[PDB]
Amino acid sequence: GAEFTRLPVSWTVNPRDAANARAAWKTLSAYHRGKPKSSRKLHVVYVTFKDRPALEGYRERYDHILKNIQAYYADQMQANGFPPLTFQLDLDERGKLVIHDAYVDKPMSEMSVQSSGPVSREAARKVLASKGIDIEKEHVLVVCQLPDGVGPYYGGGFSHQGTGWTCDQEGLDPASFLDTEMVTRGKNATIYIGGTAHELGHSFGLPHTGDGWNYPDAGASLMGHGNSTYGDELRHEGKGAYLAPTDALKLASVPLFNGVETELPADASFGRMLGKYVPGSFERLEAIPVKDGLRLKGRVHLTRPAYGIVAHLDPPGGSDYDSNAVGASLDEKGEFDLTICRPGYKGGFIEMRVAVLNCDSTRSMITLPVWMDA
Amino acid sequence: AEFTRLPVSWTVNPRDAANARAAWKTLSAYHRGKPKSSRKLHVVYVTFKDRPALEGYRERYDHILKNIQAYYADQMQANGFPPLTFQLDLDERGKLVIHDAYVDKPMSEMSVQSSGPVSREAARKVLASKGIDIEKEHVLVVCQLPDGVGPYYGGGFSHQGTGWTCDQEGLDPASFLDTEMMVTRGKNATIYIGGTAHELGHSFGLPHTGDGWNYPDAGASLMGHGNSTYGDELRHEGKGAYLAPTDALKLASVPLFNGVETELPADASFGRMLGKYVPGSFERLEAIPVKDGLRLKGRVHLTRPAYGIVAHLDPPGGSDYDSNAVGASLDEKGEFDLTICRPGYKGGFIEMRVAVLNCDSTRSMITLPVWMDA
Amino acid sequence: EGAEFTRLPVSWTVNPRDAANARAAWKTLSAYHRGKPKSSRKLHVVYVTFKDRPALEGYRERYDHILKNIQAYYADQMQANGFPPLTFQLDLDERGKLVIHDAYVDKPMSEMSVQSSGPVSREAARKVLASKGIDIEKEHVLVVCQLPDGVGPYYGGGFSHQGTGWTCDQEGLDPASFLDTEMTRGKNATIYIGGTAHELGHSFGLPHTGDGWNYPDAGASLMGHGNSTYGDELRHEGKGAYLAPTDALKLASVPLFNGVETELPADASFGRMLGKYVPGSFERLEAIPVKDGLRLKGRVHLTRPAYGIVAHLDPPGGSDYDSNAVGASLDEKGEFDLTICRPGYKGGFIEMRVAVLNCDSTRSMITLPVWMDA
Amino acid sequence: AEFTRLPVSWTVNPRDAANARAAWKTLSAYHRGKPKSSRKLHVVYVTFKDRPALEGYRERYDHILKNIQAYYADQMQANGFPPLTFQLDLDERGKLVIHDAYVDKPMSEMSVQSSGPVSREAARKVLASKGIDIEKEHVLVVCQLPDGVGPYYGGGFSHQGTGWTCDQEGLDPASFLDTEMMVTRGKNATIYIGGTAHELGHSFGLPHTGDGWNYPDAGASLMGHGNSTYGDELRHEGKGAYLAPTDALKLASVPLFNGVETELPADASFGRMLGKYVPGSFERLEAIPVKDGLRLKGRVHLTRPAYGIVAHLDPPGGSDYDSNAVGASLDEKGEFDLTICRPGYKGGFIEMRVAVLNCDSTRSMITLPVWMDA
Ligand SMILES: [Ca+2]
Ligand SMILES: [Ca+2]
Ligand SMILES: [Ca+2]
Ligand SMILES: [Ca+2]
Ligand code: NA
Ligand code: NA
Ligand code: NA
Ligand code: NA
Ligand code: NA
Ligand code: NA
Ligand code: NA
Ligand code: NA
Ligand code: NA
Ligand code: NA
Ligand code: NA
Ligand code: NA
Ligand SMILES: [Zn+2]
Ligand SMILES: [Zn+2]
Ligand SMILES: [Zn+2]
Ligand SMILES: [Zn+2]
Repeated sequence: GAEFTRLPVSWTVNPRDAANARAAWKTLSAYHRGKPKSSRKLHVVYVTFKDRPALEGYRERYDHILKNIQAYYADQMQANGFPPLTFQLDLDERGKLVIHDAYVDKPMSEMSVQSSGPVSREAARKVLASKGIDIEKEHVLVVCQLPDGVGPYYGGGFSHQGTGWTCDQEGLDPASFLDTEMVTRGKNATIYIGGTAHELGHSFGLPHTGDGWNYPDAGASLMGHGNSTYGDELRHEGKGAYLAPTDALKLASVPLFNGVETELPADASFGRMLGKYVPGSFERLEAIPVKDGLRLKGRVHLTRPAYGIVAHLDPPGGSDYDSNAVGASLDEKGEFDLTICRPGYKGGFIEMRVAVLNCDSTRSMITLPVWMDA
Repeated sequence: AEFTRLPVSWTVNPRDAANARAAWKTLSAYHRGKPKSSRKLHVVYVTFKDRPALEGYRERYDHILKNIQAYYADQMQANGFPPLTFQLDLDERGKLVIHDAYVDKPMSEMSVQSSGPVSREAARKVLASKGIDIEKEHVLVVCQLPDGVGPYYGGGFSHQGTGWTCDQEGLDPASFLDTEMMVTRGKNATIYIGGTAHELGHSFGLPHTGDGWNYPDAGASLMGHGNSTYGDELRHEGKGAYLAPTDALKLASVPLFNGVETELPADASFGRMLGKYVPGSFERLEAIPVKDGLRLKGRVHLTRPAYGIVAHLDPPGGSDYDSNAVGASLDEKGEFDLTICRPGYKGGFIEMRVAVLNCDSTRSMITLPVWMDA
Repeated sequence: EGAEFTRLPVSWTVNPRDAANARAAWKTLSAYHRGKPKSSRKLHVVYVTFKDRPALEGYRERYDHILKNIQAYYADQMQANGFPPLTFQLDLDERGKLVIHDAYVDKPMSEMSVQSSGPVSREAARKVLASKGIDIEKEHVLVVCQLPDGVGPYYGGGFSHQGTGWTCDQEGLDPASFLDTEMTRGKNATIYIGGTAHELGHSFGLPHTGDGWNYPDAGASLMGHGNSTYGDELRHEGKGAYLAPTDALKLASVPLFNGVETELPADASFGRMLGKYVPGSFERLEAIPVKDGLRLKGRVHLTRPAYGIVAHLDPPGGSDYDSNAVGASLDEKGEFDLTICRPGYKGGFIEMRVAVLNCDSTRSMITLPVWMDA
Repeated sequence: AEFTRLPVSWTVNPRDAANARAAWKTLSAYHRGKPKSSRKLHVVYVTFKDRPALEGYRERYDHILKNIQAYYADQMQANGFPPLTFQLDLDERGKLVIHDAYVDKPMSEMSVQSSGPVSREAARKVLASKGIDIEKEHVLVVCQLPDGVGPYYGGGFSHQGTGWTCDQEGLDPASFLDTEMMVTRGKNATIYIGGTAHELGHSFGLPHTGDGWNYPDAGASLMGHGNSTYGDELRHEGKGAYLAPTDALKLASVPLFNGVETELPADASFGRMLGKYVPGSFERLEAIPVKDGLRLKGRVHLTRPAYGIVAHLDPPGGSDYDSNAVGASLDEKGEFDLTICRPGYKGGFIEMRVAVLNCDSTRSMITLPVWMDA
């Protein structure tokens, strides 16, 4: 992996999470029996503008960037107990990343942070459509040749479609992760390449999941603030970013990751959190208090095959960045049993989200208002 | 007997009477030292340009209002509370005071959509002339309008509400005994006076509560379809309308009923169901399945003094008319334990609403999606 | 022709402005369809029997008549509106007769309810259709149930690219009965076959559109209360059911109707009304009062190709059954100009919905609160 | 001068002053015959187990509260209104009355999530000791807590509100002049006292209103980011903070400011923006595009007396901090005419909020999606 500065795995999964991943993968693998295989890829578009020509080495640099994130997701999913699942890239005969070029005949003065997303997305749609790729049904990364004050840094999508936006900078490459010269030059690469890994997670349907007591020496959760520590373990003794078991549970049912072209149900709907959702119900639901935590057990009514369940604790304020999450697998009857803790929590009230993970890639969510103390 | 006082045609289950006594003890402790209320249910009679008042309306609605007043008093007592009910504004002869309001529009200039707002505005002006603010009181607005033009509606909460009805020739609770045909004349009075008693319940903040397995021989729940059986026990062979124990629990914290002028909290807000609501939370919540039922137990976190909790089971479709409810009291720590059943239910999915009753007249509600079978 | 399935006549004449709108909308849609794949979609039919509920006699021939009657109706009504005779295609065998998939549910009627018959029959339809390679989650389907009233489902729900309609069979139900004045009854056949045509409109994404001043002698709008007058002509002074021009405009972008397999955008989302929606905006928007009406003109900002616009006037109460609608086409710049009236309206307040019709089958909707008088 | 009174460092545009004069004439007629208000903004100082009161807090917060009081008065007057501001509870010496409350919890048992509710509960009990109901008054809760634990928040509406802030050693408006470092001491005092003035605006029901093209040399709008420039004149660092004309219009109907005890209507409800709202409707509404702007004119249907109207332009993202607003008065028929601009805007889509200001202190709001260019 050294050619694209492959990141190491700087954490060890808890045995309960590894057992959850193996059971979820067994349930998903049975569901995948007999279904068509997926040929989906994460496509990359580079968008230039009238006074904004392409930056040097962008084809080689983004071959390194995408392959670094690709290997990262692969290595992190494996560290969680899944196979090394990750998105595939469109590669040329030499194994280098295919990059679609798009140009927008507008000067930067006619652009804004509000319009750079839609304008670059339309440009990406046109060039991708010319090669038979529908941006409305695929996962795409849109790279903009724009500066921070105008260009977009955003990610949004779900299991069957998503778009991520980023901006290129001169010499941006994962090889800079080791450079401690000059705010440092590794931290700069950490911010933007880690941000892209984070925004791509959103395009796969992942919300925010912050750090939790069960992983104090694992680095920062990628979907929390791990976008600021991605690859920082290669300099100055840092802890890096790890993919939370709950996020690995969610990605396991994404066709782009599991290589199986499952079909979405007609009632799959957007919700307040990222992803697509369907109605669910409980035959049994129990929230039992413990010291600085909660034991959540019950029985999901299986209207459809489902493989797992994810509980989030979310203090009021600060969006979902300060949340922590715990995963669990569902047996053949839909029963689950997990404990989620917040040691030393003094906020009293806290929001609990409960998300059932369906094999058809949708989710079912309920929200419960909980009081927690010692 | 002068206003044809209705009998009490049902017996409360012992557990519900014990809940009412425990709830009344909690409310009485909360009421210690608070100012007493002088609130009344005010009555306005609205005429229109070509629509003069019907004969005997002052005597007839003196009978109607005292009949509904005595019913609520008798039903609250049958539930285990004191005979709580709304007070009336009476003149020196002990007769109901009725404010006359006039709308300078012919009946042809009216509609079912505008009759409500227009008559309410006319009621505001006449009530303001006597120093009574319609925006902070409970009022019954009687319109001299025929069916299909006039309003029959009720809406409000614990500290304000308005009920709308239309007068008809000879409408009097004495007609409950009349078996002559006009639908007989007793059934007609049952429909209209029962509708007023039902819609007045809405003005107090009550949603719909249909009939339940725990009361098969009590008549029809007033807030279900008991508006069509109110007072029908006085003829033929009918079971009348009874005030559901869960509705009695909610009304006990209404100042108009308990005679105590408590203050509403600043965050009291309207919701999907009638009434005003504030946030709540649970320290423990358990929904345990039983045959054709569910046991709901847990511990409410008491951010404020609270006296009871009401669970509703509501099959999809048909609004909340087909719901059934079970009440329970809260101890000093917020603990509750109830069981709610739906015998023979084959619908599978059923909605469960859980409403904590706060002493400050607000409620805290959650909704859970539940699967139920045998 | 069409006498074999008792083809209905066209008992109304479109207003010239609406036919001109339809032609402009079809020109815009036709340009958008250039180069897009052709559609092979069909309206599939499933017949579900139960343990003590065997199939009724002649159901294969009767529903060949029923489905072909509704098919010819939509074709004739779309043509009467100024479009080509657009309609759904059916799956026919070598003899040209309707294909009906047989499904059996091994459950007695005592194991059914009005809440579960819908979902249970859908699951049975899913299993049998999958056996023939038909995914119920990506097609329009009619599920015919061998269940009686009060237990069986009568429902329609869906959008442009998927939908399901539910109905129940009754002995001898056939469109030939439209002429029968005995008692079977003609009104009986009108109600059930008209309900199916109406509910199929829901499955295509249509909400309710009641009758309007601009069509007083056209019969009852199918999506209003026309389900109760469908085919009531050919029986004495009946005026039938007509397809509102606004409903014809909406169906013209449905692949099942226009035969073009357009792709839905990723952000297509469900809303408060039936159909799928995307964000939109206006460059200019003017609501000018007229006597008992409103002039609505402006300029839609074209984020995507759009062909038409539909305005709804909806008095409060009574759901959207009492609404009236007016259509208008969009020029190449997004300009529109329409007038919508409600003569003699006395409600004062009225809700106005404005829905831009996109060529990709989605819509964009805003709601405005309007006061209207003479 | 004793409390370092701020100057007026901006001049209102003539059209806005005429709007204020017209709005105040309309409000004054509505106030005729209504009872006078004796409301005051009460101040509570909350200490904790290991957090004793800081030195001189009574004199320092007498200076802080009178400074904000004089600020609102001078700014309301500079806007064209009378010098409206909140009244304070003063002792015999004319010094601010500060209620002392104690929380029996060490700082280690506190958090940013609980500091608000816990200190609010402590303030409720002590204010109740003097007959002041926190649920029906405006209160400022000053906490003896450090940053990261203590609360800085404001929330409320016209008839009730609560502001939260934290005390710091030596915090006094006299520090506005100090240019020594701590990052200077005037900037520190500006942030904390400006935050309090800003959060108190939220407690009065004001959302965010950022800066606009019509006031480029007036400083920063208080309800935008003016909390960070409050008092910047007194040390020649910048132009300070000014009260936007749209905010002055909203505050003019607040009893705490106008001294008239008007009654809130029963249907006053919270919404997505701060304040309480009632339904409204338009007889005419026109949004006419101009170069880099929009002309908004029409006729509000007056269901109740209304005095003004406020338009917000809000680009997507960044919350409402980057919005700009324009005010306009309503004549006796509800007619209004304003123009709101965003020069050089390149984002295309922009959100427009339209808020009718009712004399009973509530508002009526609609939201329109607008496309804007040159
Ligand atoms: Ca949070
Ligand atoms: Ca129901
Ligand atoms: Ca309606
Ligand atoms: Ca914004
Ligand atoms: Na390691
Ligand atoms: Na640059
Ligand atoms: Na570093
Ligand atoms: Na970034
Ligand atoms: Na009459
Ligand atoms: Na009877
Ligand atoms: Na059991
Ligand atoms: Na019949
Ligand atoms: Na007939
Ligand atoms: Na959706
Ligand atoms: Na919508
Ligand atoms: Na601050
Ligand atoms: Zn993020
Ligand atoms: Zn009702
Ligand atoms: Zn319908
Ligand atoms: Zn703020």
